[PDB]
Order: sequence, then structure tokens, then C-alpha cells
Amino acid sequence: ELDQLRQEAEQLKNQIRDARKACADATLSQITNNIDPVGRIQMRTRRTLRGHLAKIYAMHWGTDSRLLVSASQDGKLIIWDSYTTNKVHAIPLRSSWVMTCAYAPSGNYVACGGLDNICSIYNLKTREGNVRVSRELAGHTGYLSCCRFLDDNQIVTSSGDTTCALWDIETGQQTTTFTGHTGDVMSLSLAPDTRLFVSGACDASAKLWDVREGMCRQTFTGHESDINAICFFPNGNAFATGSDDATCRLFDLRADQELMTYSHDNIICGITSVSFSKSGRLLLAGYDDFNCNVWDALKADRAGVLAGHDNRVSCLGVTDDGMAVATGSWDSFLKIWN
Amino acid sequence: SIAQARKLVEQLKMEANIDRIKVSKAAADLMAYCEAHAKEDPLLTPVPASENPFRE
Amino acid sequence: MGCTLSAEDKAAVERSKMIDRNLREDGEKAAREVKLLLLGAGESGKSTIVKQMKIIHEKTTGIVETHFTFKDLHFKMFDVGGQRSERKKWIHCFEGVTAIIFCVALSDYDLVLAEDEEMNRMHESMKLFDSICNNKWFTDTSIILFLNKKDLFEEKIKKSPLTICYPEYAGSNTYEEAAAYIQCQFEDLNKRKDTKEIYTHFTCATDTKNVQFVFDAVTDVIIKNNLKDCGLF
Amino acid sequence: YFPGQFAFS
Amino acid sequence: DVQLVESGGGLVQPGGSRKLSCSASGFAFSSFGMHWVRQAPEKGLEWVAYISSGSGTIYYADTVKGRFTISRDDPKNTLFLQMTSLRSEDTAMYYCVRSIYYYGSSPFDFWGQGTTLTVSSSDIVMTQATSSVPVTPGESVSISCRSSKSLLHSNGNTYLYWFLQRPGQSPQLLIYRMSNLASGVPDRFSGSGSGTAFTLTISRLEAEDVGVYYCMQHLEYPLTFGAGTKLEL
Amino acid sequence: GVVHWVSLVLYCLAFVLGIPGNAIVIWFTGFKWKKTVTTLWFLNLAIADFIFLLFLPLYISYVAMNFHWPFGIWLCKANSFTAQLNMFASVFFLTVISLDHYIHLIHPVLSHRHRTLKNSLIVIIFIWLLASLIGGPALYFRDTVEFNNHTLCYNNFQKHDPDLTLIRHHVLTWVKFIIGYLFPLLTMSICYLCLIFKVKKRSILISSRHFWTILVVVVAFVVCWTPYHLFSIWELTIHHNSYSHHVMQAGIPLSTGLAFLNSCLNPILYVLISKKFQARFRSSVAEILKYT
Ligand SMILES: CC(C)CCC[C@@H](C)[C@H]1CC[C@H]2[C@@H]3CC=C4C[C@@H](O)CC[C@]4(C)[C@H]3CC[C@]12C
Repeated sequence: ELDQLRQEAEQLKNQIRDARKACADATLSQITNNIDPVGRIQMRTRRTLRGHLAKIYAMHWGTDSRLLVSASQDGKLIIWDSYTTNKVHAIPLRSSWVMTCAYAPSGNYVACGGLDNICSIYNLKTREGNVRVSRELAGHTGYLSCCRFLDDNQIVTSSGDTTCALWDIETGQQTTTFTGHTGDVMSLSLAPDTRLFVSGACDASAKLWDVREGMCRQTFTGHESDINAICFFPNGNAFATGSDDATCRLFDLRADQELMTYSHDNIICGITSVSFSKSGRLLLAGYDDFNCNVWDALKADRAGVLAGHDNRVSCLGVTDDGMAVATGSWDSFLKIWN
Repeated sequence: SIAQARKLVEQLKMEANIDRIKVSKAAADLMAYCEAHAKEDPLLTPVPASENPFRE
Repeated sequence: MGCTLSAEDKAAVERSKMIDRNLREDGEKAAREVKLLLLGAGESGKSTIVKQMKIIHEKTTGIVETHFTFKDLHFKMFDVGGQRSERKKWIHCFEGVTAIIFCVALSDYDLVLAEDEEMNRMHESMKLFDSICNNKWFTDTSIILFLNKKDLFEEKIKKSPLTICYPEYAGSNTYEEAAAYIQCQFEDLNKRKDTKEIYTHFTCATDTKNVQFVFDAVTDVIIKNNLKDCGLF
Repeated sequence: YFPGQFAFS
Repeated sequence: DVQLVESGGGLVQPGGSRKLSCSASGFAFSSFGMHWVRQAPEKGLEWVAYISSGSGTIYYADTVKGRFTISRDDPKNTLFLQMTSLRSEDTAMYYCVRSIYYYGSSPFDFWGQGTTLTVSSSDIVMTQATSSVPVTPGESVSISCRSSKSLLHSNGNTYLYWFLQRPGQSPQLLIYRMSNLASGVPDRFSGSGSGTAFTLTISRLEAEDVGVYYCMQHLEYPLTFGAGTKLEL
Repeated sequence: GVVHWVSLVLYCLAFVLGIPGNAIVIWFTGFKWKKTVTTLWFLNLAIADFIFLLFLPLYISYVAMNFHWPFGIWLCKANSFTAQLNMFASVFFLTVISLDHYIHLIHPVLSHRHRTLKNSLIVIIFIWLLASLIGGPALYFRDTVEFNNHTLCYNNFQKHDPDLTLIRHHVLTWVKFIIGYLFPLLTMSICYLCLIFKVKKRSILISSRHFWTILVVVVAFVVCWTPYHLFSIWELTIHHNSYSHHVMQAGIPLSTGLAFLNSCLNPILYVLISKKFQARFRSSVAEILKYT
């Protein structure tokens, strides 16, 4: 019951690899060998948001594409109006070791978490005129790496204890727990239909789950180091992962294998964040060499650079309407590019 | 342990019974989606300065 | 953008200015504190280090914060011992602390290990010290090395020689020689002797000298950092 | 001699 | 439990002085700008004074400028209005209104209860032509408001507010910025219109809806109210 | 007679590269950089030196035309009030810079609880008020009288008093000397020497990079500011005796030029030479020039 099970697992792995090898006839680069390149992408910094006094660790965009939240190492969450660079809200945190933040799709709440293993839900629309701590979700045994809202009542979080959870905010109890990973889970991304999500962990693997069933659906490998970022394709049938070996990869849900690899010889630092444009043609990745890169998704050629930061680029996001790109850094400044 | 090995075997067997498609077909669908929405991406094709909210 | 604003936009700008002023005041208040990171070889100073300091405060839990004040100087100690995760993922969060307090129980040299075989707990302490001291994020941060339980070390050293831990050791079996050898071996793991100093101190006095030693080391670190700036402007 | 003749004073 | 309670009103001989106080309880008083608004007997509403958050901006109406002073005490949560040389046109009921200004806020959302002062014996003009209409329950009604200047700003905001005052009650905010429904307001009410022509529509009229409806502009100071349209039956 | 030309070229060189040097600091240390305690002294010093150099045209024109002042009467008082208000403010800020450097770099315990951005405002207001207070007599005693087909604008004392010449002349000159040269020179020298000698007593080594930045600042201060005060003291002899008066008319212009040169040197020896400025200026000018 020990060696036989291992042999059966090895046979299943060999069968899976053979099945996914038999389904590959031509590469995506071969298919896209005829389409015209996007050319050269030039972006300019239209706005710089100042006011933080430490390293910015996370950011998120509102669904109205105007308000954005940022989290800094000093115990602050700042909610900014991007058009006028006005600070709409400043929220002090009980614990200053914050690693992630999220914006509710309705704009009523914000989320926070970090080294305290707690996800704090803050209510913005209060009759008293202030911002309160609506809820405190506890139960993870490791630091909080990511959190994303499903609706005003549900939120999915990932932690460093190799598990992910789906919570009920009104009760504070863990509704579902996903536990299949081996290393710390670092990233999280919800599908546009919000029925399934993908997580990337330090064991160089990505897993596709099911929110309703609470069980693992698919597993993807190929990276040679920890996976720091993950993002869904706008269609919902693919995703992109950024890792610590200075390489991004595109995986397809239906093909069940890799499609393209985005890497360059003169790129050696790891990727901290990835994002897709509105159409999915451009892939934006933030690096540790202080500047971001814009890649042609369908051709795997670098299309542009975003170099305006003096330190590592930590957070990166694209608006719902795809008009601007907001990038944070380990200096105290956020930049909006157009 | 026996339980962990059994769980791993069951998980590996469940995910080995899904239905796959061809890589060429998936590439075609990705290209179709990218080309269909090519005219609604301000980042790919910049809009005139009159419609740009961040003018800045 | 001061004449084309509406009546409701000038009030929003004023609110933003007030928020920025409060942020500046709180950020200048938070820059006058001394932040110390307490790592230890499992934090062998479970009682003396975190109880001797007169702490005043201003589903397992994660980081633990302790505040105290000594001679009109505020100290915040951060302890991360219950964080059972990859260290290389959250250790860069502490880049910029004033000092790192490393606690080692030198009485735990005869004990081999727990839940393991054929190893020494002292060797694990040295491995952790080597990993932390030569970290890329801590190339400048200074280390205060506390050595605990010196009374038990003297009580036990008579029965068991120090050669059981260090095969190459050759000397007397008294307090001073063994302590000097252990201190030298611990301080010989510093491969970056420049711009980093180790402040060793046998802490088993169980008196008010621990906070005094921390205060002296912190003051020396701050003054060396100030003189490192080398800028009249 | 008037004081301040050649200075800005 | 948001509460604003006014006090200090009585009978004053002409040429005297009087102080009105407004005490707030149940909300963050320091974060709200505050207004004093008066209503003459059997007449409409009239804006009097405004003080910002942090007291950095103060505005008065030309009728009361020079003779009236407004102030706030934040630690005590109080708002003061000092009036000197009280004429015979200052006999009215005074309300203490709170308003907060940021992107997406709802100003003028809470009104006080009012205190009665009885003394012994260019600006944008808003027109509410219809003084009163007969209304049957269950029908649909429309109230029209007109302006002498275009309230549509260059930023895309139309600064028109609809308030309702029930008999023997304080005014309440129905609609802000011509389209947004205030919290606690039923879905029956709606607002629409274009520059210098706005409409407030009530569908399936029910009870406790009779009273006076006012349209106010917030494009630039001074803030001017309408004459008020009365719904009866 | 060459000394007149040397003075003229000295004023010209103080003019040409003096105002832009102050203006660069004023623009880039008070607008873009985040405000700190140590960046306010330098901003105020730059402002004082800029305003001091801006009102120089009148004086150099006066000296150029064989000491003739055609600019009425009131403009003498304004020029003299501006002169001995920015000079004293700059000197006092030079003293406070050394005070702050000594206290903050070697006495951390006194710092961290006193070096506050709000505490700098009080000192700034006090200095800017005291400088005007000492400059008040310049606004009051100045007057012109015509002689040798020229009108001389000078500190006038003959205002119908019997105890006129010696008492008030000595009082004004000695007060200016004591509050302008001895106190600031002594304070800066004491602070810098004490810092240097106390650094060695703890075995930390100061960098040779900023040791020169401390030595050259003091040497420039003394060479620039000693001759004007010496000539002010040695101008007090013509009351006692009928004197040469040709050494005065040549001597005072020269040290005036030196003192004006110091106000343009201060932007250079204090800031604009440090590695911090070089890095933060290149990294910004490269991006600004890219923008067009
Ligand atoms: C007669 C004239 C030339 C006297 C000098 C007046 C001017 C130059 C002085 C007087 C008061 C000064 C201000 C006093 C305090 C501060 C606060 C801080 O933000 C630094 C600059 C600032 C804002 C100063 C700028 C210069 C200032 C405005």
C-alpha cells in the first residue's frame, strides 16, 4: 500500500504527460507567424501619486476606473481619486506589516492583510462619516499573500500555510478550504465569471480550483522557481504566470499545457506582477530591475518599456476600461501611465 | 502515509480523465478574441487627447 | 487648477490637504522610534529578553510587537517565532530595522537536538546566525548577540567538556576560556566585517544591565549611521 | 568724512 | 444615532445680541463642514453661514455679513452663531446642517431640529413657478425647477439638490446632483433634466409625501433655494 | 586707480553667476523635495542670498558713476534696509546650520525629540525678525547730500544732537561688528572643532570628503567677512583725526566686493558640491531634458 501507490501515481503522471503531448501539433508562435506586430508601444506618466512614506506593497483598481486603493509599509491604506490626485480616504491599520489589499466590486468595502494572518474588512460607507473595521477574518496559520472579493459577502484569500480559503464575511467563518499545494501560495486570480480561480505557489506549480465544489480541477507546471504573480486572460480560457527565474509563461485551460514563454537573455531579475490589457494583446510585467516591460502576447516580442521608478516595482494594475496602467514601487510613489 | 498516498493517487486519477483539445484550435480562439476586440483597447491603440481622461 | 474648480471641488482639495498634513505629522512621529528585530535561535531568551524590559503599550497569531521606553527613547521589538513559513518571502519586510537581537543559549551545547538525530543545537544556532548575518537585506544592519544561561553553563561545564561540541577545541575547562572560544567562533561567521559590528553580551546577569547594553549599542549604531551620511547638506 | 559714503550701509 | 440639537433662541429686542448653539452627537463632528440655514415664518429657506472642516474657510450671506459670526468647538462638539444688532427681518427658525465633501459624497444629508428666534417689532436665482398642485394618492407628479445660469460644470457635474419638508418637520435630502437618490429614500422618487431645466418625478404617490419641495443650487456661493412647491391632498 | 576696476569686475561676477545659483536651490529644494528640518535652513539661506544679490544693480550703478546717487531719497532707505537684512539673516542661518549639524550628528539623544519641522518655523521667524530689527537703523539714519557736483548717499548722523558723533557712531559700528563677525565666527569654529575633536574620542573616523567641506566653508567665511568689518572699525578714526581718506575709498569697495562674492559662494560650498545634490540633480535633469 506504499510502493504500489507510488508506482500507480508515477503511471498516472506518465499517462498525463503522454496525453498532453499527443494533443500538441503546432506551436502558438507558428499559428501567429502571419499576424502583424503591434509595433512600438510608447507610454507616458500622466500622474504621480505622493503621500506614502514607505514601500508600497499592494494596490487595486475600483470598478469605476477612477478610485484606487494602495497599501504601504507604514500602517496606511490610502484611497485616491486618480483624475485629480486627491486623497479621498486615509485608513490607519492596527498592524503595519501589510502585504495585500483589495477593492470590493461595489465599492462599499476594502480588504487588508499581511503578517498578522488576519484579513480585515473595512466599511467605507458609514453614517458616522468615518471608516470602521467591519470584520476581522482569522484562521490562517501563515501570512496573508492575496485576497479578492467575490461579492459584498464573500472573499477568497491565500496564505503562506499552503492553503487557500473562501470566507463568509457576515459570519466570519471559513466556508471552504482548498488544500493541494506544497509550498506557500503567493498569488491569486479570479475568473471573469467568478466560478473558479487560479493560484500560484512556491513549489513552481499553478492550480485551477472550483469555488462551488471546493476541489482541485487542474495542475500546471513548467516554471523553475517560485511563482510570484498570476493573472487571467480576458477571455477566461487562459492565464499568465510570472516567476522568480525571469520568465513569464502562458497556460491554456483547455489545451492543458503551456502556450508561450516570454523571456530575454538580458533579463535576469524576477517578476513581481503581471497583467493583461483590455484586449489581451499586451502583457505587462513588473520586474526587480526597477522598470516594467510590455510584451506582445501573441508573438512573445517585447513591445515597450516603462522606466520611471527608482526602486523595485511591486504592484501593477490595469483599469476595467483599459485606459491607464497604475504601477507602484518600493519608493513611496504610484505612477499612472497612458 | 497510506492516506496521503491514496489521496494523491485519487487526485492524479481524477485530473487525468478530462477532455483536451488541440493546441492549434486554442491558438485560433485566442487570436480570434484578440482580433475581435482590437479596436476597444486604448493601450494598444491610443485614443485622441479629447477622449483621454488623463490628459494632463 | 485653482480658478476653474467648482465649489464642491475646492472643499475636496482642502480635505486632501488636511489628510496629507495628518499623514506628514504621523510619519514624522513614527521616524523617531528604534525598531529592533528579535530572531534568536528559536528565541532562547523566552523570559529574560522579553520580560526584563519594562514594556509599556501605546488561527495562530503572527508577528508580536512590544513597546517600551528607556531614558526618553522609544523601542519597538518585533518577534517572529510562530511564523512557520519560508523566511526568504517575508524577511525583506524588515530591511531598515535599527538592529537585530540574536539570542543564543550557550548552555544548550551538550543537548544534541529534538525531533532529529546526529546534530547539535549549537550548530543549528551557528547556521541560523550565518544565514541571517550574511543576508543581502542585512548587509548594514548591526547584530546584538545575547548569550543566555551562563549559570547553567558553569554548572554543566564541569561534568561535560566542551570538546563534545567543538572537536578542534583544546584548552582549559573553565568559564572564561570556554566563553571566549564560543564567542570567537560565533563572531568568526561574519564574512562582512566591514560596516557591521557584533555586540556580544552575556545576558544571564538578570538585572537592569540588559536594557542598558541595548541602549548603548543602539546609540552607537545611530551615531555611526549619522556619520556615515557625510553630508553637511 | 561722511560715514557710509562708499558702502551700501 | 446622528443628532444635532439647537438651542439659544428666544425673544430679543431690536439692536440686541444673541448666541445660538448647535450640539452634535453620533458622528465624527470634526470631519463635516457645517451650515446655518434659516426659514422665515410662512416663507422659504435661506442659507446664512458656512464653516469648513478645520475652520479654514468661512462664508456668510450678504444679508447677515458683518453682523453675524460663525465658529466651531471641535473637542466640545459645538457650533456657535453670534448675532449682533438683530433687525426685524431676522425673526426665523434656524437649522444646523452638516455636509461632507469628497468624490461621491452626499452633502446636506442631515438637518437639525431648528430653534426659533423672534425679534420684536451675480447670484443665481432659482424659479419654482408652480406654488401648489392638487395631488390624488396613487398618481404620478412632476415638479419643475428653473435656473438663470447653467448648473452643468465643465467636469460633468450638475449641482442641483432636491429637498423635502413635511408639515411640522425639518427638511430632508431627497436628491443630490440632480440624479442620485439619497440613502433611506424610496425608489419612487427620481430626478432628471438638463441645464437650467430640472424635474423631480414621483411615481405611485403614497401618504406622508405632502409638503414643500425645494430645489437648491450648489454651483457657487451664496447657495440659493427655490420658492418651494407645495403638494397637498 | 585699478582697484575701482577690480571692484567692478567683482560685483559683475557676483551678479552673473550669483542669482542663478541661488535660484536653482530655491526652486529645487522647496518645491520638489519633501520638507525636512535640515533642508529649511539651506532654503532660507538661498532666499536671503538671492534677495541680497537681486538689489545689487543699484549699488554697482552708484559705484560706477563716481559715487553719484540719482535715485531720489527713499530708495536709499529701501536699499540700505534690504542690504542689512539679508546679510544678517544669511549669517545667522550659517550659524544655525553649524549648530544643527553638531547637535544632530553627535548628540542623538538631544535630537529625535527636538528636531521637529514645527520647531524650525519658530527659529525661522525669530531670525527673520531679528535681522530686520538690526536693519532698522539703516532705514532711519540714511540720507543724501550733494557735494562736488555729486549727491552722496550715506549714513547721516547730524540730526541736531550734542551727543551726536562719537556715541552713536561707536554704538552702531561696534554693535554691527559684534553681532555680525565675532559671534557667528566663534560659534561656527567652536561647533566644528568640537565635533571633529569629539568624533576621534570614540574611534569613528570622519570622511576626508566632508572634512574639507567643513574646513573650506570656515576659511571662506573668514576671508570674505573679515575685511568689511575691519574697514568699518577702521573707518571710525576720521572722527578722531583728519585722515588719509584715499585708503578708505579704495579699501571699502574691495571688501564690499568680497562680501558680495561670499553670498554667491555659499550656494556652491554648502550645496551644489555634495554627492546628494549631484545624484538628485542628474537623475532629474536627465528626465526633464527628455521631456519636450
Ligand atoms: C523684506 C523681505 C525680503 C523679508 C523676507 C520675507 C520672505 C522672503 C520670508 C519671510 C517668511 C519666510 C517663510 C517663513 C517660513 C517658511 C516655512 C517653510 O515652508 C519654509 C519656507 C517659508 C514659507 C519661508 C519662506 C520665505 C519667507 C516668506
